[PDB]
Amino acid sequence: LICAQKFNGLTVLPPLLTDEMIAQYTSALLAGTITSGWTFGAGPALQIPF
Amino acid sequence: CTLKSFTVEKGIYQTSNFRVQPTESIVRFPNITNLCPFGEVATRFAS
Amino acid sequence: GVLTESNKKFLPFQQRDIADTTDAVRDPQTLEILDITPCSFGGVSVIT
Ligand SMILES: *[C@@H]1O[C@H](CO)[C@@H](O)[C@H](O)[C@H]1NC(C)=O
Repeated sequence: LICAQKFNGLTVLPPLLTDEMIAQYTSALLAGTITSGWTFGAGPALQIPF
Repeated sequence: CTLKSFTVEKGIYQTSNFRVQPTESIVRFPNITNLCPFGEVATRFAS
Repeated sequence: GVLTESNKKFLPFQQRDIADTTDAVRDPQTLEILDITPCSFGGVSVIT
C-alpha cells in the first residue's frame, strides 16, 4: 500500500500516540520497575536498591 | 445538522469532505478532416 | 484531475494501476507523456 488507496477515498488516520511518547512510557515503566519495585503501581513510590 | 440536535456536547466530529472543483476542460483529438458518407444518402446492395 | 510531468520509458503505445486507474496518456498531437493525479481532497473535522 503506497498511494493508490490514498487516492480512492481510503485514508489512514495517524495513531493518537507517537512512537517517541510510547518509548517514554516504556522508559518510565522500566525506571519504576528498577528503582522502586512494585510500589509505584499502588500510589506513591518508594526507593529501594536492586 | 449532522447530529440532528441543538446542543453539541463536545469533542471532534467528521461532517463531510472537501474536494477541489474542476476549473476548465481539455479536449484533445487527432487532427483529421476526412469524410466517410458511404450510405448512398444505384447499387441495389446484394443478398 | 491534474496533469503533471512524469519521465518513464513508454515504448508501448497509449496507457495501469492496481485498481487499473490510468496513470499516463499518450497525447494524440504533440506525442508526449503526461501523468494523471486526482484532485486534492480530504475529510473535514469540526472541532468545537
Ligand atoms: C496534425 O498535428 C501534428 C502535430 O505536430 C502535425 O505535425 C501535423 O502536421 C498535423 N496534421 C495536419 C495539419 O494535417
